Amino acid sequence: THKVYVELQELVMDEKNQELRWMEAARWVQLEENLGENGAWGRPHLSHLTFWSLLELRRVFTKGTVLLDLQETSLAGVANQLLDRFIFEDQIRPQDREELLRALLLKHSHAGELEALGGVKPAVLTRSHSSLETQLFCEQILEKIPPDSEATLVLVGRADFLEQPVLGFVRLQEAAELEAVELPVPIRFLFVLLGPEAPHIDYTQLGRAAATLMSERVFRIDAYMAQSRGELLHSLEGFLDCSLVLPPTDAPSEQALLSLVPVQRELLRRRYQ
Amino acid sequence: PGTHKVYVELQELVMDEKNQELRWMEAARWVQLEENLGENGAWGRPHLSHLTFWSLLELRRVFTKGTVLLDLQETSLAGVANQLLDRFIFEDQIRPQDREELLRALLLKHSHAGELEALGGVKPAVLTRSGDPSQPLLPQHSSLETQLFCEQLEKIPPDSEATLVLVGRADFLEQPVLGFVRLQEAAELEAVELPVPIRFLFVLLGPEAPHIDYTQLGRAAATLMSERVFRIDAYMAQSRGELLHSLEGFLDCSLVLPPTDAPSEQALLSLVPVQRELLRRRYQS
Repeated sequence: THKVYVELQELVMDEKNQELRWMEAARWVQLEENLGENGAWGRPHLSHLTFWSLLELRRVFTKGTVLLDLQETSLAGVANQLLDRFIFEDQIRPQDREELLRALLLKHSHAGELEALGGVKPAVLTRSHSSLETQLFCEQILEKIPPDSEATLVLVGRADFLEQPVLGFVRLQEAAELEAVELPVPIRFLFVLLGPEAPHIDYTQLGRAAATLMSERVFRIDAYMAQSRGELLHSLEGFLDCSLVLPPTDAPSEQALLSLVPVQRELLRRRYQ
Repeated sequence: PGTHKVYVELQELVMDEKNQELRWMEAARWVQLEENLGENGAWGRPHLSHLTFWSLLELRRVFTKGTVLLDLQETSLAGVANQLLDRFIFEDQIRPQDREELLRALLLKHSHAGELEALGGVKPAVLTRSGDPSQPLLPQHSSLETQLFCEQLEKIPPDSEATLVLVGRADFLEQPVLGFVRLQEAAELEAVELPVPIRFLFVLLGPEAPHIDYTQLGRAAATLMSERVFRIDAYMAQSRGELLHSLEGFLDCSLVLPPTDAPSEQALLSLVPVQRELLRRRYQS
């Protein structure tokens, strides 16, 4: 059994060079901390999920490409095997493989490099508004991470060429320090969510949902012991069974969340049963 | 119209224990806040309506292909049932052979909490190809709200109009169906003991399916009706597309709280701005 550090990256371009790359969006250690503009992490908070993010997460996980016990120690090899499996399960077309590989092997720069760039803007991959969490918590690590920790990387991007959104779940045979993508702790799991623009599909929220799912203890244990996609799907159904949806109400916010405590406690009890 | 507050009643198609006879028993009621009915027949403490993910998922699925009777000119539940079944048949939702049993079931006795002591109790039931009740085959899940709020009406404004949500299970039905009815004139129906006129009527019928809890589906429909914005949109809806857009906006501002290992209850207060901002995006429509 291991703890987890989930890092969520997104496809952006810098302003200075106009070069496509991967930017950290949020990280999960014990609570979600989002990276706002000017390169400062926001106040830690629980991960809250939109309904559409979980709906689309289940939709892409049901048909998702899963590579359990994959023997690769580099991001290039993981991406190569993942794209081959994407072609094999008819997720992506063989013409898309080269451009998806070029996207997945870009520079994964970090928070400190944001000031070196001087600005970062979202992006859509091509052949050839601000986030709610950023608006609420970002308008204003190594010590926290346990030593026996295995990292999870969630890669999220939008590609115009892709005809449908695709999920790729990769579990390495052994944890690896990917020289392409540096993290405090070695990487074991890998989420890849790529897709065309689509209604009710916010890819940042999709990556948030995947990272929150990986942060959950029951699903993390199940994904460690999973030997097929069906076990992961069963764990996801259990995760959604114990999820609590809060509809829009006019009640006071603190009273609304305090009154949900008995029900959410019962749901946690059901989750750990 | 509306926009102040309404009374929503949810009733389930169940069978009593005295005669094993199918009927309708009220399961919950909404006056800005939900109360559930216990087995003993006493209503639980009012609480903010929390929804399950599957209930909203399946509510959207049945609403997208739902059958809508807007500005319907009937004042009785029999006429509403006849027109809804005719439109179900016209839209290829139910087969014409299902009409007799469905009309009988929809027009059965709508009992309330006062009658619950005279009967031997209420247990889950599924409508069969005939009128006979059948015990559910899938594993029945005891109600969460009954467990956490029941193990222990002057708020209605005079000008308000009620809403009735009917949920039932019939094994002969091919797929779950939704019937949304907005009456031309709000009328008192025999299904509600309270002297509040009924303007809206939700009918949710279907077979026993996994991840499909019909009590939770009715709770989701009643929570949707209890919301001010959707209620205004439903009053001003001239087509099913407007209702679908309102439900989509409702799900846009719905917040899902996933299970977590350690509930601190202090960092749960970090979801105050989330709820406030989602409500802000809701009321801008």
